[PDB]
Amino acid sequence: HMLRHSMDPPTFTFNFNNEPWVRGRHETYLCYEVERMHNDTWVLLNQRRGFLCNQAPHKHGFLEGRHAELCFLDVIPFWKLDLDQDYRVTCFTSWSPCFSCAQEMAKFISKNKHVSLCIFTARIYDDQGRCQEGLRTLAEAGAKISIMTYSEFKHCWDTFVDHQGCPFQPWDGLDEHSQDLSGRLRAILQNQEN
Ligand SMILES: [Zn+2]
Repeated sequence: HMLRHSMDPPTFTFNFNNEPWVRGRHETYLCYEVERMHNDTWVLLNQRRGFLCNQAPHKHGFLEGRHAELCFLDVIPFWKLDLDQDYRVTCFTSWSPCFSCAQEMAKFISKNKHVSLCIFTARIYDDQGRCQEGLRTLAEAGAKISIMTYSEFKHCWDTFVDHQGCPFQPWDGLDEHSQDLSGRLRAILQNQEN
């Protein structure tokens, strides 16, 4: 006789949500929420939080490491609406996009703003810089990125978690973290000179 579906009892006991960052060393992991628009208006499917890890073989025609970004980019053509309609996508991944994955996406976007991505990410850590190309490209080209800070954090739960008032709490680190993502997102776009 199971208790509640509110994920927490097993993940809590098993370990300590040590769940490292995306693309750890076993398999991807991320949440994504999208909605389909019907004509000049919006529609909300019957789904809260959902996603899928690892991809399957398409037999003679496999795709590359599609990240959350391309993930929805791939769902929209899944419902196969019409044109007069629209798509308001929302991605939830403590991790932001990538130099390339961002491009792929940005295109689909820049090429057709008809899409609206609202990415809510927590923090990213890389040692590139010049590759940021896509980053500022899919971000400006039409993807709305947001740095999920303390407030947006407890909120991130309040978004998909079966408790608009989950018991999660902020740690005296969000500072360094936020700074990193923010200072960056800012930078990459604000092309912070030398
Ligand atoms: Zn990627």
